[PDB]
This record gives sequence, structure tokens and C-alpha cells, in this order.
Amino acid sequence: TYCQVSQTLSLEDDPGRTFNWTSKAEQCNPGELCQETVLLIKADGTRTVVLASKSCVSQGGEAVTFIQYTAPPGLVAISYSNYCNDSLCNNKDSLASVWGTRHCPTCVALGSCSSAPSMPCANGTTQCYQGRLEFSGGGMDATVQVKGCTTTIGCRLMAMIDSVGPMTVKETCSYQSF
Ligand SMILES: *[C@@H]1O[C@H](CO[C@@H]2O[C@@H](C)[C@@H](O)[C@@H](O)[C@@H]2O)[C@@H](O[C@@H]2O[C@H](CO)[C@@H](O)[C@H](O)[C@H]2NC(C)=O)[C@H](O)[C@H]1NC(C)=O
Ligand SMILES: *[C@@H]1O[C@H](CO[C@@H]2O[C@@H](C)[C@@H](O)[C@@H](O)[C@@H]2O)[C@@H](O)[C@H](O)[C@H]1NC(C)=O
Repeated sequence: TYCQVSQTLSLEDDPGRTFNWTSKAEQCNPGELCQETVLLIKADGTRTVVLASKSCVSQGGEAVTFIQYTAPPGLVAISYSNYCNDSLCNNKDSLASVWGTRHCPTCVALGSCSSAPSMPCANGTTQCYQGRLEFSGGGMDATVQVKGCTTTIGCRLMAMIDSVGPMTVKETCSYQSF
């Protein structure tokens, strides 16, 4: 009936090393458990967008879920979600265990990219991608603009998955296949 609670959005140089996810505890309503959910999104050569949620929650079992939505080279999207049902269980402190050539405008930002310089695409990329990710729920409401060379096909940076712990995801994009 106590859980760590925090909602953070950040751009992160080296979130594997530096990110401190330890948060203050708060009392849940009865018949609520804890969750810790983080989503990390990166383009080639960019910083990493980090959506990190800790809260009391009423829906769900005690699964631990690790997903790679989209694989390098290029765009990378990865999540860790731990739902757990004893006081202060959502206590992960660190993201260490979690995280004729073509050219594409490349960037990541919360909101809108200030710029999207052109970068050469590695072997294995299928397309240029210009997308927008809409997040809602869990006190985590946000947009992420993502452009770059990617392995994903069409508007599938988030692999057609609608939700990430307490967050809902909508994806819209343009893409230019090779
Ligand atoms: C989350 O835990 C609650 C609390 O359960 C109690 O404490 C646990 C550590 C364990 O020892 C349980 O046996 C205890 O009951 C769960 O609530 C209970 O669930 C049972 C079975 O559905 C039900 O008949 C009891 O009356 C429930 N008690 C309350 C307070 O509602 C809850 O279901 C757990 N949820 C998950 C997803 O694990
Ligand atoms: C991470 O931070 C911990 C203490 O944090 C402080 O407590 C939390 C609840 C935050 O609200 C923060 O703003 C406070 O200053 C440290 O005890 C812990 O050791 C830190 N981890 C590392 C690896 O440095």
C-alpha cells in the first residue's frame, strides 16, 4: 500500500549510466499495487528521450515486461515495466539493465525538434521516418517527435503496441521506403 511515485520526461546523454529513478514513497488506496515503467527513444547520434513513471495502480498483474519495439541501426525504442504487489517494490534506481547510400533528417525531442540534420543510413535501414508519438495517462501526457533512418516499416516505431504500463501511445508518421 506504499509505492514510489514520480512522472519525469527528459533528454538524456547516457541514461544507462546517469539516470537516478529512486523516487519518494506515497500511500496508495487499498487494493492497489506499484508499477515502474520507463520508455527510452533514440535516433542515430541523438540524445535519448526518457518517459519514466512510478505510481500506485489498480489494474494489472505482477509481470515484468522488457520490449524492444524497434531495433538499431537508426531509431531505437525500448521499455521496461515492472508491476509488483508489495510496499516499495517499484524501487529500481538505475536503467543500466534496461538500455549509393541513403540520408534522412534525424532528430528526437519532447515536443518538436529544433532541427533535423541529414545523416547517412546504415546497411539494414528500410526507410526515412518522420513521426510523432502521443502519450496519455499516468500523469505522463507528452509528444515526442522522431526522425531518422530506421529498420521499422511504415509508421511502426512503436511496433503497433497501444500501451506501455500506465501510458497509452498513438503513432502518426511519414516514411519514404528504399
Ligand atoms: C495484491 O495483493 C492484495 C492483498 O493480498 C494480501 O497480501 C498479499 C501479500 C498476500 O499475502 C495475499 O494473500 C493477501 O490477500 C490482493 O488482494 C486479495 O486477493 C484475494 C484473492 O483474489 C482476495 O479474495 C482477497 O480478499 C484480496 N484482499 C483485498 C485487500 O482486496 C490483490 O488481489 C493482489 N493483486 C495482485 C495483482 O497480486
Ligand atoms: C539517487 O537518489 C537517492 C536519494 O534521493 C533523493 O531522494 C529521492 C527520493 C529524490 O526525490 C531526490 O530528489 C532526492 O535528492 C540516493 O540515496 C541514491 O543513492 C541515488 N542513487 C545513486 C546511484 O546515486
